[PDB]
Amino acid sequence: LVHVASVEKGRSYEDFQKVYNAIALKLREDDEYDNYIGYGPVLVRLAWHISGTWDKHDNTGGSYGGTYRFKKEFNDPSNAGLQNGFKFLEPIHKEFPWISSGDLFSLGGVTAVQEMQGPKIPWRCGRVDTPEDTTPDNGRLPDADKDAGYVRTFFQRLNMNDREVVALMGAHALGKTHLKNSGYEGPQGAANNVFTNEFYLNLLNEDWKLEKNDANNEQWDSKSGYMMLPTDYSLIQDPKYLSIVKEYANDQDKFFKDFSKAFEKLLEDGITFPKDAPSPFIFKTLEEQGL
Ligand code: HEM
Repeated sequence: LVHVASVEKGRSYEDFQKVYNAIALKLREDDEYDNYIGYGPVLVRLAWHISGTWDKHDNTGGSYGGTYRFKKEFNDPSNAGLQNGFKFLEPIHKEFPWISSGDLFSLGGVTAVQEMQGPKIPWRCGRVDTPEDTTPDNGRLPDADKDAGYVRTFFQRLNMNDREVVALMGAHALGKTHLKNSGYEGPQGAANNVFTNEFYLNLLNEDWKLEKNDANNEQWDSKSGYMMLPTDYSLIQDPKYLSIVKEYANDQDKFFKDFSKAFEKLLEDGITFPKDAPSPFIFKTLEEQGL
């Protein structure tokens, strides 16, 4: 399988910046969502879920085809709750119907991060919508009641090493779990929607307690009212993971750089970029545009 990146016919940077601006502006305006968390987190999660279905073995899945748009994918239990981000993007797509889905879902995650004050993530256009049959089967996304071994092994399928895994996980500082979606609940609330290295600090700083929740699942709850998934917690049980966690807890800049690189990578997995392809774009935030 070869997925070659094909620039939307006749569009340039400026055309892309506009879609970005539209998402951003809508993010600003719809701030009531999930009790004032906003849609940032869910968009980030959505961009990670359309991309984490990738299989470096056979090159199937990944962000390329925008297959989330189909029933199979769309109704994937691990995707429970992502429909809200989809609905959020829907009108934007309507406004800019020439953008591919894969491009849209992915751009939302980028805009979200940048608008939530995270680092700039270079982004590449060119994803192409594939047919319904290219939709990966369910079961490709990671479970949360596991440990480091599982995690390590899991991410390998996506070509991510240890530093990449830890950098990517710091996105867990955003939003929250919802009992109805995944069977986990918390923070005890409420929540975060600024991008920072907070995830690491919490993990190292709190006094976590293992407890079962209303869905009959275990989770690590802290006195401060926070929570961590077992898989989250696992980054401190593993010696290799732990030193990286510590590193990020100490240097937000380090964390931002690595996150940036890993995120782009995650979103570009499985795609082939012709030589003639335009470089990746770095979009300006609203604020940088004075909007
Ligand atoms: C071991 C790997 C992972 C597991 C098992 C995990 C699983 C989870 C779970 C169970 C949810 C909460 C869903 C809900 O109830 O709405 C969550 C939330 C979230 N995921 Fe992850 N995830 C992992 C990795 C990722 C990564 C790498 C990213 C992106 C960089 C990420 C981004 C987020 C965001 C931002 C939220 C909060 C969403 C919201 O507030 O609705 N997660 N993840």
